[PDB]
Amino acid sequence: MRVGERFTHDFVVPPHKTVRHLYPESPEFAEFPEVFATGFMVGLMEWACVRAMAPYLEPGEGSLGTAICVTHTAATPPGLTVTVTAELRSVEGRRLSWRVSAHDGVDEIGSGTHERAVIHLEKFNAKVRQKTP
Amino acid sequence: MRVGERFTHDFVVPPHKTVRHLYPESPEFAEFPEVFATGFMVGLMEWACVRAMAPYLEPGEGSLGTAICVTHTAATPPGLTVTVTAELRSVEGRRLSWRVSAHDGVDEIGSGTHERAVIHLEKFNAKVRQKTP
Repeated sequence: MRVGERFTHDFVVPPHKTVRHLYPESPEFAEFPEVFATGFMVGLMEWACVRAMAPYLEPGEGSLGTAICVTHTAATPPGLTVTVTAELRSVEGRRLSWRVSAHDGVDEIGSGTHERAVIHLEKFNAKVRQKTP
Repeated sequence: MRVGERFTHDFVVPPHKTVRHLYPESPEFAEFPEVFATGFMVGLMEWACVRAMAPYLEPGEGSLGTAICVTHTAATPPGLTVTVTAELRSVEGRRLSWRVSAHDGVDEIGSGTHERAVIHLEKFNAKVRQKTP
């Protein structure tokens, strides 16, 4: 995988990606503005990086997000398209670091870096299984 | 409120907070390990700071997250209890910074900082509706 290689992702924001929907179990969130949730924007940014890396993975390799550091600087009601751009900034063998940005066609909405680590799935899923109650 | 003040809350991770559930619509996520999603960890930390903040707002006032900078270094299967601590780091006018921290009773799972901005709800909402299609 090459440093400086870019992927963009477009996603039209539906009603069910707002703050209320990340945690429908939260009375505290239930009267928030109907805007695209930070945790969902995080998910969309991760997803772009998962897609860009996919065809570089060996069978039975997967990957996990190990860090997210971004601003969220404008709000987006449902119906606008959020475009996420991922650019790969470094690879360490196992460890990739992406610069991610997103806009919603109207404003720049957020900026930063996401990081992930390539894993061996079977033996990752063994180790998680050993802390599963 | 006071700088240094900590608020804590716990959350038994249910089966529906894993990666595949953050974006049910994503075929690329659909077969990921069954572990707690970063975007749901982000949300749960925001929720800690919303709760802490809530006694100090006037009516019609809210907050929105404007930055998150966190690592996620251990994976959490459903069943475990995720304890999240938010400690107030600063207040500058309508802006607050939190130190946020999470462990699942077994591992420390993530930490870092989170910034929020206090907003006037009626005003924000009316501006938001104006970029709505």
